[PDB]
Amino acid sequence: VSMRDMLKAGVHFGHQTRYWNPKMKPFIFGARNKVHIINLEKTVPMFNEALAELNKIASRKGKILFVGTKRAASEAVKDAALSCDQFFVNHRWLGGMLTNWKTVRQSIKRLKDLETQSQDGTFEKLTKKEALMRTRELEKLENSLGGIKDMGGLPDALFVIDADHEHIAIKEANNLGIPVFAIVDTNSDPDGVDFVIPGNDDAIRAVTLYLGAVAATVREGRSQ
RNA sequence: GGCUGUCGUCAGCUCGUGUUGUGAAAUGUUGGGUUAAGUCCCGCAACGAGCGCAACCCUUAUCCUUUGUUGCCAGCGGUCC
Ligand SMILES: [Mg+2]
Ligand SMILES: [Mg+2]
Ligand SMILES: [Mg+2]
Repeated sequence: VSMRDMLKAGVHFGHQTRYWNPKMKPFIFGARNKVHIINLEKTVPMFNEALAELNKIASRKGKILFVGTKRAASEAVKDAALSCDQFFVNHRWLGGMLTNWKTVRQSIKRLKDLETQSQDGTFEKLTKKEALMRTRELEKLENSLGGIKDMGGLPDALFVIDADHEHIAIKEANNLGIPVFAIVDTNSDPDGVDFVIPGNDDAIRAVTLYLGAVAATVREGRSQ
């Protein structure tokens, strides 16, 4: 990827000076109208090694999971993962789903059972007293954990948009030695993650081109 | 030992894994509505489960089907009535 399209998306535009984390001193260019301007000359090579490691680990059948719960980016990341032969999560991250996988897999199994019940021609013999509420439980639970139903294991890498808002997940990432690739703007902590690509994390355009670059990266990785 | 009263038919009482704290412990069980109810919905470092609440049990109030004795007498005939 080149600087032109990411500049078009608005990567330089960031947050004001009242909410800047001093942990990212070299990740800044200057101040322009009471809002920080994120440096772009030092963000493309790091993104290059990030993509290189991503496709290197994807070429080895390395499953990765996509995290994003912003209301302006849930559908975009969901579609990117769907077209990116990987897994995704949209709603609130169930705390400890990694460190307590042996309990979440039971919910996965009961989701499969209820899915079979739904597509089994069975939800009509009920006396209209539980079918509707069971259906409601179905869409709630598929919105919750229906994106990793067939995942059946642990990831090798992990990719997050707007790392700060999903800090919880990153913690469980560091509890198990899973490398993390994430993008942090001017109000995040760059110590808990070893793959930093500074940029905006609020515009739909930003997440779209980031997901497109990730998708192309896994395309070229899988052809090895 | 067994059996019984009481708080009180009050709505509460706990467990597994995870996370937080040096620790006794906490969360889950907090918050906004709502109900007789820890009843339900939304949110949420919690995800699930159990005993409790409710339901399944008995009786009373309406209708239908099966049968008419020692129970019944609308329609007929007779009658010491
Ligand atoms: Mg401890
Ligand atoms: Mg002690
Ligand atoms: Mg407690």
